[PDB]
Amino acid sequence: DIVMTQSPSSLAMSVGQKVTMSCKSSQSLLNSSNQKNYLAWYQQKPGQSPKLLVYFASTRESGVPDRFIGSGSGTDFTLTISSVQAEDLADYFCQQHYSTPLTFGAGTKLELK
Amino acid sequence: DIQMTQSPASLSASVGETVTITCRASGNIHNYLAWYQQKQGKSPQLLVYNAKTLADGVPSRFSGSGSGTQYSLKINSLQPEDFGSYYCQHFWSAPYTFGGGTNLEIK
Amino acid sequence: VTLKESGPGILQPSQTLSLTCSFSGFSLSTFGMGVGWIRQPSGKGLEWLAHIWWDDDKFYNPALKSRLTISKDTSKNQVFLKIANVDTADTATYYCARIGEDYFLDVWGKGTTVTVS
Amino acid sequence: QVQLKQSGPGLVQPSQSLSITCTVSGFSLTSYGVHWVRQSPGKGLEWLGVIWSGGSTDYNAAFISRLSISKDNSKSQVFFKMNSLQADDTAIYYCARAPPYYDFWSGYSYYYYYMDVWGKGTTVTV
Amino acid sequence: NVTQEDIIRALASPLIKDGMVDEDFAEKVIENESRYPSGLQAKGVGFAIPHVLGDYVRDNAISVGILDKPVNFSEWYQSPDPVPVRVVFMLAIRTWDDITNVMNWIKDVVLDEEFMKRLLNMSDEEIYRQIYTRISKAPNLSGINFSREYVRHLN
Ligand SMILES: *[C@@H]1O[C@H](CO)[C@@H](O)[C@H](O)[C@H]1NC(C)=O
Repeated sequence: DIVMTQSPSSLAMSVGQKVTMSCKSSQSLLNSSNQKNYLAWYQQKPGQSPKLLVYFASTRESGVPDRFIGSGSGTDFTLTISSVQAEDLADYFCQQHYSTPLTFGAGTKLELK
Repeated sequence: DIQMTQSPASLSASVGETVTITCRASGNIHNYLAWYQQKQGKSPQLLVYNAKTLADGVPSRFSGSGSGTQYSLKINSLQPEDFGSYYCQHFWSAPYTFGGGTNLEIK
Repeated sequence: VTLKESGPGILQPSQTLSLTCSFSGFSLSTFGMGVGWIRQPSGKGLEWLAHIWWDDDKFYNPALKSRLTISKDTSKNQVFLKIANVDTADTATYYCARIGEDYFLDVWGKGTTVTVS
Repeated sequence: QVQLKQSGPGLVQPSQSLSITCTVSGFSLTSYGVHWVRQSPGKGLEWLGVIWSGGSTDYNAAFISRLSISKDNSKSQVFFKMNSLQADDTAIYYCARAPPYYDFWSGYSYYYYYMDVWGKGTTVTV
Repeated sequence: NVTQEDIIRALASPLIKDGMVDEDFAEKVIENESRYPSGLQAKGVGFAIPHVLGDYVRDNAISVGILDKPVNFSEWYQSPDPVPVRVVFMLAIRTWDDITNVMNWIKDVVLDEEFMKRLLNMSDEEIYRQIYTRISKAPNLSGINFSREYVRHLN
């Protein structure tokens, strides 16, 4: 299999500032240019949305405007859209693309307090 | 169309002179023109393989150049037995239309 | 290597013309070489009539108004250059020539003489 | 207007097999893909083997050490159904759509292996 | 003055003439061109694969158009950027297995620039000979039609 790991276990959030998270794996880069990854947004109840990010670009659907795209190298990462209101959802789960097993990683979640 | 033309229609030179013959296409050749020489009363003998390449061991005196729609055959110095009729053909559209041809005379 | 030709001498305008090629060591079992025919009216330049590639296909000079129909055999590499109607302008030497690889007319024959009366 | 609806049994003990049917409406089964993923509260999410639903083409088995026997992934023109004989774990239930086109520079397969629109899911217990 | 319009039809013409496709093949190809990034330029010399993967096909064929003056097509991966294409490979393929087999052959055609180079300065006969030879030597793609009428150095 291919190792997948996240750096944070959870992050505190408040309305203001930006929320930073990162994702590592054995390798997501392609030789014929490009890079394949995707970070998923999960509402606590339906958990239905990897659709907000395709590769390293805003998704085909409306998604969320001004979504930030992070590093294009071996280690991927993302920031929330500066200060966000959202709610305490598992806004990101990092998944492998370009791999037959398509292993999934753990989520991060936001925490208000 | 693909009509080929050639000039001068008739030219003459003494032995030892340099001779240039111009062959032109209405279309685009992409370096597929080849020249050959006809002796009076005999079939032509292949002279070059392409505008830039020697064919079948003929004398190095025969060479040529060109691009696009403008090609020419050049002889650095005429020797005995090189006089006669010169023709050019292109490997582009299947109807490999001939140029008008030139008669290089002894004078 | 060696190419010879055969055909009629004096024809009437209403007759069909038939001209053939004869080769020795030339083989038509490979894509590399085709065969074609060149016409030369006396005192004029050369005119391309038609050719057949190793892949059995057929190309004609459109200036001949589709009067030329050509079949090609494998026995004796016969190419017939059949012309349905021979006019009084068609007074020329007819040559058979190899196309060769690329566009190298390496093998030419001696040519036949076609006239009218 | 375009939905994936899932239905199947819960409270399934090891003596009974698990069979879940995902009815697809608005995402034709001759164009779009359908993927399945397991989501337990205690391990993270995991990929299940899928058949591309744009035509029953080239079943890609996943996790051979985790592969069940006689996993058919049957595809009809109306619905897709998954089955597993053991039913020895929980939360095997998400159905999702995959992009209907080719991954031209892929290094192993020409499908994208990407999930787009997820269904509602089911509740699976032992 | 070269654009995308009538390139698809220009390359479809020998297929409808031969009868390898059903009626207006070119329009169905254009519909896929409208919805998808068929370009896949991926190189300084733009490459394209306009195609249809449905029915409306009587048998499988490859039709290769050559364009001396580029016409941009939408790029893959990130569709908003158009990229100019010089060589267009139209594919009429059924049963799916042949679309993968054809793309793998095409990948073995675009890669190794020595073949990709000089493609714009070869006659219809030389292009036919080279493509025919590379198809016949492939381990697969047997049965797919290719002929002189399917090669257009211009248009
Ligand atoms: C093709 O792309 C180039 C580079 O962006 C651009 O300058 C050109 O206008 C494009 N072609 C057309 C027809 O717009």
